[PDB]
Amino acid sequence: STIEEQAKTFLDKFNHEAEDLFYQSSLASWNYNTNITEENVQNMNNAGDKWSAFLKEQSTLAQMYPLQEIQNLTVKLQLQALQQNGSSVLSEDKSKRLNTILNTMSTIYSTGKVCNPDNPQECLLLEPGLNEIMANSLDYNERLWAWESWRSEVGKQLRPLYEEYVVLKNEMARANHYEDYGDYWRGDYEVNGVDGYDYSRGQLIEDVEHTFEEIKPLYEHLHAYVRAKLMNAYPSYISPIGCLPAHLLGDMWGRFWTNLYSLTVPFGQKPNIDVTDAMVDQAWDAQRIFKEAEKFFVSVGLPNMTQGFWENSMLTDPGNVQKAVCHPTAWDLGKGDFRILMCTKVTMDDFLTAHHEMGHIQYDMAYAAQPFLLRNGANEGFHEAVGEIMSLSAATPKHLKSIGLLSPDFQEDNETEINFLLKQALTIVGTLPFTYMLEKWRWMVFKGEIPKDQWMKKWWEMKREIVGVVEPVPHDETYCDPASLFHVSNDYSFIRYYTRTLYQFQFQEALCQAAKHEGPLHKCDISNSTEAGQKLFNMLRLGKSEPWTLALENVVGAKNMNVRPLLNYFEPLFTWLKDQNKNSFVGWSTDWSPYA
Amino acid sequence: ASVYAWNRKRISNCVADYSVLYNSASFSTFKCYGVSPTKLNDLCFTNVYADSFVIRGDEVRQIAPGQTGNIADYNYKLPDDFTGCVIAWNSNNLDSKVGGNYNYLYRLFRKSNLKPFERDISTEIYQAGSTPCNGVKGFNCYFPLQSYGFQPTYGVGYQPYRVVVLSFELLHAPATVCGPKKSTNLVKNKCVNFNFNG
Ligand SMILES: *[C@@H]1O[C@H](CO)[C@@H](O)[C@H](O)[C@H]1NC(C)=O
Ligand SMILES: *[C@@H]1O[C@H](CO)[C@@H](O)[C@H](O)[C@H]1NC(C)=O
Ligand SMILES: *[C@@H]1O[C@H](CO)[C@@H](O)[C@H](O)[C@H]1NC(C)=O
Ligand SMILES: *[C@@H]1O[C@H](CO)[C@@H](O)[C@H](O)[C@H]1NC(C)=O
Ligand SMILES: *[C@@H]1O[C@H](CO)[C@@H](O)[C@H](O)[C@H]1NC(C)=O
Ligand SMILES: *[C@@H]1O[C@H](CO)[C@@H](O)[C@H](O)[C@H]1NC(C)=O
Repeated sequence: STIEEQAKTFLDKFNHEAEDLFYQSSLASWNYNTNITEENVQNMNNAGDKWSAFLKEQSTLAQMYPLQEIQNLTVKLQLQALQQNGSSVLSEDKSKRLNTILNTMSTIYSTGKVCNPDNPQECLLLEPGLNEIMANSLDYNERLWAWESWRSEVGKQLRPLYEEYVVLKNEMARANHYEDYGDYWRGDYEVNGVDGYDYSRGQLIEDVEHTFEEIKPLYEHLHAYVRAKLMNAYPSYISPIGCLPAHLLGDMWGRFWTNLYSLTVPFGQKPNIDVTDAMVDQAWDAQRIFKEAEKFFVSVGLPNMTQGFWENSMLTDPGNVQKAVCHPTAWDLGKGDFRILMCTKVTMDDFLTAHHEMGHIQYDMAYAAQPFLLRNGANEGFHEAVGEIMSLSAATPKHLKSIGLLSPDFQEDNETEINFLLKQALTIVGTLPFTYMLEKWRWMVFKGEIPKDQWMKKWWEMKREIVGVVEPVPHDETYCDPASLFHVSNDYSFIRYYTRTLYQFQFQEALCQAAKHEGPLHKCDISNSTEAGQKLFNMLRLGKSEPWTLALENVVGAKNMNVRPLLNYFEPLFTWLKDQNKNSFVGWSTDWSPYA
Repeated sequence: ASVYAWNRKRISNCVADYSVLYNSASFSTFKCYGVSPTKLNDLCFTNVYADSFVIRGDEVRQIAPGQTGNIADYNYKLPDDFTGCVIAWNSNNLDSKVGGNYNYLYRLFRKSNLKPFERDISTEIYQAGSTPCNGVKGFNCYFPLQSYGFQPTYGVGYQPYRVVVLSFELLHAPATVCGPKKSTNLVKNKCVNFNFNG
């Protein structure tokens, strides 16, 4: 009869057939990931083509129902999600060109091999070897060679491709009633139609700047401390008044600073909190790791894993004969089928990753009641954030002592908390300026603020201004330095890490306040608290049915993203860094003082 | 059978032993409405209707008086004044294949809700809009029966469950489906209470 009832029946038929097709596609992808064989690749390609064609046909058919005659919020949300053209609005030639460009960028990044001139008999790929070289070397010219050679080859190959990519994506986005591709990415956080909880695309950049302005003193102090320690490690390269050399940050691109913990340790004399040896001595299998994680999740009041999870997951490397992707990934295959694909080793990192992925599984299980097209997080930040809070809680010494992995007579003094907080800052705080600078640069590129001939001159200027990292040698416009990273080269949003990082500490403060924890925020464990689990599950059950602002009100009691929980988390470390930086100068100069 | 074309077997003129069914550990749901399982083995009824079908794990709750859902509204409807038992058990072993078993269907749409104990086996295209379907599944016109792709690796809420609903009615005809009668070791030459043949 009415348009709303027609849309509801169409959504019901769509959900029913979509869930089955998504299951078939997801199962084919799972069979490829756990078994890399050519027939599995063919099955994955066939299932993906069927899934894409089905999404194209339902997108074509969903648009015939006008949005303004529907009053139900959930139905309008599903219809808004389905009615996106995607690449279909663009011409077939340009769509094929864009797909070809994406595929060739994927092949160039995945199979990119670079080695030293005059010794070309064997070369190293980035993921097997260059990462280890960047993470472990202490040699200035070797790191400089690897960084410059990889950016030379990858940037010179990818620069015309990126120039075509920005134009095609901007054309598609403006054809879809967006300002640019950056507006298309920012549209994920857009809430329209809800009274009071509306959020605009333009508000996101202002909120990110407002939070980053408060992030900046802590990052400046951390940068000064890391600069002083790197000056101790490398005597002449680093200037007291200038920025850090780009190739000395411990990773290939500067994404994380977690590989500088050895060089920048506050108290080397004190022991670490490594629990690897304890699991090795007691013969803890990966199955025991996941059972302990399940015990942690039942302690807080969340549902335990299904029998199908234990039966169908691959929690150990299969063997030499069968090849599998080693990256830990949680799979929500559909129809109540939840699996984890991780090649689990006996390490602390794998244990925390197991907690993180089981948090992903719990989040997936929670919104199973929702309709198929709403079975996602409210935004891209929440999905990662709910795993990261488990990663925070599991890593605490109280959790390790409770489960027996740490000695009951371990002395928790201030020095171990300071060095642990510094490691957490290098992993978590350090990625925030890089993420903000990269996303702001990409937004300015899509918006047309920066012309193509001035991309790099602004970019390094941004990096000195924001990240406090100086280029080793000046780069001209023949380079394509941003596209050397996995996410940007393969058409992925990057603001999810920034939002995840802020939401992580906001959720952590909310659950710790719910659990009546009486100490420091970093010493908080959310085990044994039913009320904290209930407060979490209230947001978890919603999925994408409600706005992210309402979900944040449900958890933390605020209608906007907040920066205060992160600063509260690192407050002992902030005071310690302020004490240690009395002689040194906090802040950096954008001039070429260290090296150029 | 499928939930829409649910099989109905009329059971008459025999002895129904309900204790064998009740004491089995193979059944997940044995919810009786309108009568208790303990006194079923004694009572007698004129006819027994055994309706058999397959539904999902999460859809077992909808087979009850006064409930709502796709199965109750469009596939199998129970009366509010229902006397009988709903028995459900997991059948992932038999009704699921690795490729997907598409032999089980459900009616997804209909203009009006079903009456109690009604079967709809029509395969006419559902009309959700003003436009006539004309036998083609085009815009606003969808096919009523949809398959459940039962696979063994499904969750417990999506695995196939075989449901048998027993309906007990009393009519003015002589009741012939009576519960089994238990007989003791005969004792002779003593003053005893005898109940030979009622
Ligand atoms: C993996 O693929 C090979 C290819 O023939 C097959 O023989 C094997 O059974 C598969 N293993 C699993 C666990 O699927
Ligand atoms: C919106 O639709 C859902 C299912 O489509 C329904 O459960 C809900 O009650 C509806 N809300 C309103 C306000 O009509
Ligand atoms: C999708 O593209 C078609 C083709 O121009 C257009 O008519 C339609 O409005 C687009 N959808 C949306 C939601 O803008
Ligand atoms: C989950 O918990 C319930 C009740 O505590 C238990 O019966 C069930 O066996 C558990 N699941 C698994 C897979 O052990
Ligand atoms: C730790 O505490 C002791 C005694 O309270 C103090 O002497 C020491 O300086 C503190 N260290 C740090 C890093 O706060
Ligand atoms: C949480 O509960 C378990 C089970 O009673 C207990 O063993 C554990 O010690 C508790 N955690 C804490 C921190 O007391």
